[PDB]
Amino acid sequence: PTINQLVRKPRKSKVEKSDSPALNKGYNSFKKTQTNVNSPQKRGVCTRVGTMTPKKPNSALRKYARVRLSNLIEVTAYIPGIGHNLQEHSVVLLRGGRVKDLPGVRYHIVRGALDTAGVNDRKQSRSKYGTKRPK
Amino acid sequence: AVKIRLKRMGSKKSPFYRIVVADSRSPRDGRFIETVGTYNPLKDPAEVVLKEDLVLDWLSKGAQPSDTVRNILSKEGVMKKHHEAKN
Amino acid sequence: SRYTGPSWKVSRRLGISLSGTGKELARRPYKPGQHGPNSRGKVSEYGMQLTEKQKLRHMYGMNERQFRTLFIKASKIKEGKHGVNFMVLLEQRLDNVVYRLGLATTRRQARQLVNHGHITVDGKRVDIPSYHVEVGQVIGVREKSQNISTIKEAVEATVGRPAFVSFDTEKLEGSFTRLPERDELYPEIDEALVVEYYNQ
Amino acid sequence: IDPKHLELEDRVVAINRVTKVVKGGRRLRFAALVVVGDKNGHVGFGTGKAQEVPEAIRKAIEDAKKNLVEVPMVGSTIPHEVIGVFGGGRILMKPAVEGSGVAAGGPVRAVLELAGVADITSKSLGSNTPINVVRATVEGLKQLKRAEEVAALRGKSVEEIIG
Amino acid sequence: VMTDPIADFLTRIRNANMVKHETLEVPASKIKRDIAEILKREGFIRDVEYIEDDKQGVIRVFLKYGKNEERVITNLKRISKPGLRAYVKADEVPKVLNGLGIAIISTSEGVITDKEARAKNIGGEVIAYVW
Amino acid sequence: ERNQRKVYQGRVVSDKMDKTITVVVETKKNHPIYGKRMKYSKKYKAHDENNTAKVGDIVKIMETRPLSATKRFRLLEVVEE
RNA sequence: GGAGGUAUGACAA
RNA sequence: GACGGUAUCUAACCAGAAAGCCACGGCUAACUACGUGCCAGCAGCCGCGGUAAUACGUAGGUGGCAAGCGUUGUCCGGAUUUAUUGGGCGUAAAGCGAGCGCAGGCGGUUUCUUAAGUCUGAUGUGAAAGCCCCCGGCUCAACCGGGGAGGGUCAUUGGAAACU
RNA sequence: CGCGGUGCAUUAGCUAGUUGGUGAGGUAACGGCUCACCAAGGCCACGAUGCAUAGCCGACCUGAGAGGGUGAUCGGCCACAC
Ligand SMILES: [K+]
Ligand SMILES: [K+]
Ligand SMILES: [Mg+2]
Ligand SMILES: [Mg+2]
Ligand SMILES: [Mg+2]
Ligand SMILES: [Mg+2]
Ligand SMILES: [Mg+2]
Ligand SMILES: [Mg+2]
Repeated sequence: PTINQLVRKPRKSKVEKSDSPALNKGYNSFKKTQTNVNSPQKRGVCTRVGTMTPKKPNSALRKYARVRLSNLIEVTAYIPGIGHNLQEHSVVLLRGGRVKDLPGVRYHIVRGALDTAGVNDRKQSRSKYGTKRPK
Repeated sequence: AVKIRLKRMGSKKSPFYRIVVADSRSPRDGRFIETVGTYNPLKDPAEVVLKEDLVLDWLSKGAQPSDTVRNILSKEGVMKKHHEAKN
Repeated sequence: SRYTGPSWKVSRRLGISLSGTGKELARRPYKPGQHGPNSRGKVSEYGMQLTEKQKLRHMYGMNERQFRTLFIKASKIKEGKHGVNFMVLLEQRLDNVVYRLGLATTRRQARQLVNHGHITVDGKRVDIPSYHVEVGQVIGVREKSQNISTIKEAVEATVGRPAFVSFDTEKLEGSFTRLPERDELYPEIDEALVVEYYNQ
Repeated sequence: IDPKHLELEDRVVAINRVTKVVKGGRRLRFAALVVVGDKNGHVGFGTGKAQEVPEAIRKAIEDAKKNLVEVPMVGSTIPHEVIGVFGGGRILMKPAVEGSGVAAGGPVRAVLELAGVADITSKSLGSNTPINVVRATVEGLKQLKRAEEVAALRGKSVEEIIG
Repeated sequence: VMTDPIADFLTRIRNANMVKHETLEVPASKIKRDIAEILKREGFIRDVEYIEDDKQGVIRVFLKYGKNEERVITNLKRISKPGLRAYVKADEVPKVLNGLGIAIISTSEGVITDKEARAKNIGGEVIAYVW
Repeated sequence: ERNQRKVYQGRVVSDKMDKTITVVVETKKNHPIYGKRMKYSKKYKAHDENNTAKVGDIVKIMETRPLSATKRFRLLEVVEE
């Protein structure tokens, strides 16, 4: 471009965006608007717990939960690990991160936080999946 | 009132002070016009640094120190010189 | 944090005698573990860099952040060579001073003497093994602690000391007499690899 | 231009396993790029191919010895900034200060360490193909100059030029 | 048209240099005369001569080669394009190739080199580098 | 001797107003990023004492107290009709 | 010698 | 003298009361055994798992950090991936289907003139704290303090005017 | 008062005490600050008006720099007190 062009219209950068828009918003019941807040984790209520079939190179029953967030955005997350204490209406805590198998799951569920029971008999990579030491 | 006082610096339980020219309306640490020395008693005696010319100029222009600063300026001989210059 | 673990294990991973003795490599000069003696495969340049860095911090029992900050403070210097100044600043640590003066058999022993407070600098107690030491100071065993038999054994079992030091046995005081030198340090290390490592 | 009477030592940039295809499947060969030098100014590179890693290495070394070039130096630094282009690989190299060491992560680091340039600031702008980045590197080091040469061309003296 | 005769002059030099021609002819102006004289007395050119014709003074150049083959000039480059003009201070004076080339500057004193400018502690408009 | 209040030189563009005019300065700042020497046609309102100045005429103006809401400047000269 | 025009094939590997 | 019989110093005693987190297919430093058998599960990207898994889970072992470690979320960089520094438009993304022309952008040679741009001397200010340099005190360090340096498409005045 | 610092033109027209003047009043003080009277001017593609967003700054994080992002703690100016 010519410098005249670059003054008549400047370089307008490639607009960016997040891999987790649901975490980057909030809600005040008074004015009832999306409040933009950069929150690492959130709370939600599992509105469904089920299984899904992953993409073609893989084959499995991937455990998901559809969840109703504090900010009233409904979100599909993954239940990592082996086993869960979850049901519909079960309070849950959510963190970010894709699950490359299904597309519609941009989020993960956290273990050891709330009604989510810690994983059972997991001794390695233990902070992850949230289960206390075997003494 | 325009005043010549001392403002607090340094960590807790290890204080230090800067003599300073401050209005009484400003905070303990805030607006100031000029610094004219500094102070700490953390030595076995007290220990002092001063700027005689500027502090005497503000005293002439109408300053009004606090009690401890008056003691310090007495030990450094500035109040006596101001008195003499008024005589 | 401090390392309470084995010495020989570290030394024989790295493939070098840190104590300058040999029995931390003698009879088993291969990395630990049941994949130790068998045919190690190729290794990478990142591996070599990391190994050089780990040699030094395992010598001096140091932490990564201390290491990094000391590297930065050496970088702030312009009057010499970068990694050589880094090694010198490592040498100016009481852990190593006590060792080079022959006042203790190991850097762990030396650190323990320093921290337990059996040592003085210019006649003042110091429980800080990371204490920097400028050329000209006077390290000295605590005049009450000169009676321990451990240090007397360690001092009368002293081989010929380095060139950059001065020391007396009756006084149990010594000091640096130089920057100190580079080549008088362990030439087994390639400081350029640390430089490339932390240039990243 | 002669590798004779020199202590050329080598270093392998990369081995790219590279395939030809036949009715009977795939004919897998190894292609290697090697850079060799004496750490005095004289450096070269070579391409080798073979069904074996060491054979391709040998061939590349023997081709690199036959394609040497000499880089100037100024206290383990190059004289002036330069941009080298060779078909997708742009590299700019700047004269750096002493003690700053090298600023590259291979293959350029290998090329310059073997040529003897201990202190330099470089950057790969374009592609990442080792072959063409190395070729742009040598092209830039060929663009480089010597003060004596330039002053003998211009007629002016060395001090009369640098000022 | 000729919206930049200085750069036309520089590029004509570059083209003749690439084909290894021996001489040039250009519709000249006083700034071209200054630049040609600077190159003459700095070593990038063998010789330069003038021609006075009614429309405009032509200036002819006689280029320089270390041999039949080797070139003294490698490449030139204008910086004040003029779409973005490059004015610089006595500290921001460029140093073409750490002193192995030359920058051509116009200042209150006149058309001079980076040498003279960075010595006198002046600056001005930069109009050409020469590798 | 006392200070000297700011003065500008400019050009007239409208004289349809009594005891006052509009004046244009035409500096040239360099665009902050891309550096190009741009135009910048700042303009002002000047108090004319006598409705002397004519359109498209060069002029000088010195600041002063607000003589109106827009006005901040005082005519000094008339230079080129 | 060369140029311009004149029916279906499971998924993954 | 609230802190406070706290800091601090002395002496007696016990190795005794005081180390875990993540990762180990490649990018990336770090490897085997057993179970499981496209299931369970892993996964930052490439991708692992279908009866011999260094990629799941456990055990052993090792590596990186260490009273912290790992993970998410946010900002920068790498990203020259909005290119002033510092990119491109024949085929990859892109030359409007083509022209007439207001405004603006740019503009042949040259004398004289100005001095808006430009260059430049001096003066002032750019608070302190902070970054940086030299010092010094806290058992060193963080930190704290002193002194200095720098910072403005900054302003007034005074010159040149080669170039616009 | 000069200058400067954010996005949209899928926002192109905006203003009427608004613009200026002669008086008078009014404020610590200048002046449409206010009233009458006279005139119809004034702002804008160098982005007015409108919409959204936001306290600004010293400074902080990053970066080769150019720049980007932020404006917590400390200090300064501003604004607010259901
Ligand atoms: K495993
Ligand atoms: K606000
Ligand atoms: Mg590996
Ligand atoms: Mg895992
Ligand atoms: Mg198995
Ligand atoms: Mg296309
Ligand atoms: Mg300051
Ligand atoms: Mg960058």
